[PDB]
Amino acid sequence: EDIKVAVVGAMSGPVAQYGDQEFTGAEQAVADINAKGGIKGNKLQIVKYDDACDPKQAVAVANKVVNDGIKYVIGHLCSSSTQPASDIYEDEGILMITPAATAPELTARGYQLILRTTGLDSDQGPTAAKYILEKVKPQRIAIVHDKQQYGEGLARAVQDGLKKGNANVVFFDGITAGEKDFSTLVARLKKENIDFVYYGGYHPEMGQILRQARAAGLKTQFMGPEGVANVSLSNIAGESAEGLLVTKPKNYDQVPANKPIVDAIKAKKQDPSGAFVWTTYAALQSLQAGLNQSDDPAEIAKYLKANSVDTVMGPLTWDEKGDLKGFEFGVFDWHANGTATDAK
Ligand SMILES: CC[C@H](C)[C@H](N)C(=O)O
Repeated sequence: EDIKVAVVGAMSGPVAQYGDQEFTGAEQAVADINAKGGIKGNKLQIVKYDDACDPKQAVAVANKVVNDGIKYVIGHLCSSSTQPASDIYEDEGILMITPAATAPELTARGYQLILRTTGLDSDQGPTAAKYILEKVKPQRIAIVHDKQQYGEGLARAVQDGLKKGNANVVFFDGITAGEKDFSTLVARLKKENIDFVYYGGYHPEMGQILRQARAAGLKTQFMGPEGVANVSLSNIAGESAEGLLVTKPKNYDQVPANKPIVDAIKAKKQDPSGAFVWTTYAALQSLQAGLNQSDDPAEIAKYLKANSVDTVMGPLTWDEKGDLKGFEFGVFDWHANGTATDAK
């Protein structure tokens, strides 16, 4: 009979866009897998859970998944939501594969049932720093973040890499997620003649910062991580998004072999351009490879760590703590278009 797989992410709230990408990828992977026969004739079925990328709700969802008897979780997306949920999953023998959480701490605590189909900010942060030091070469930098594990973690990593390269960081400070009035920020950037800003956070905040900065006549060059590289950023900022530098996973939707998946998704009037469509599809493929060997969570995790799995992201390989080996974030130019081109 049917095999239940929880797909957990932000299906509502300020960053619902992340959940949209996730579900789109999950839905297509499950349809593709079941069309080919499922797991030895057994069909896979997705059970959608909304954690709104809110830590307290992610904890409620984790407990509900356990109580619903589901043993495999594709998900949770935000780092600060994924980590407390992983504590429950590890304690309850539930396999958890996140297609989007990037904070290093998630996998630095000895957990055996946690894996990822995305990279680490201990790689994403230095990639940004290096690019700024080698290609951008700005004169007066400011680093802003939203005080959350993800954003503040990247902000600190970039600050450390810039300090190490003798860059002039004029200020480092956080703002509150949810904030829409960035007038004092814009004024400080203007007053202190800041030509470059790295923002560690998500698209709702980045979008407003960009609009207001441009409305105030600022020519400052901004840069942000993959949490900012999506169509919702472009919809919020409009023309203020052109010029934005971002670090993000490769454009898997442009890999020729993936075209059928792209066409199938477009065919449903869904967006196949978001990175989490692909990291999530890949997570389902990883779960598929393991379910073909065993239905036990620890055996699946052990199997995946000992064997590569071919996916829409290419062949994935994991280390003993559950991280992808050799994953790389690229640096791109984002456009009001909602598209990304490799930065020079
Ligand atoms: C959707 C994931 C977000 C963008 C970020 N990578 C995090 O770990 O919170």
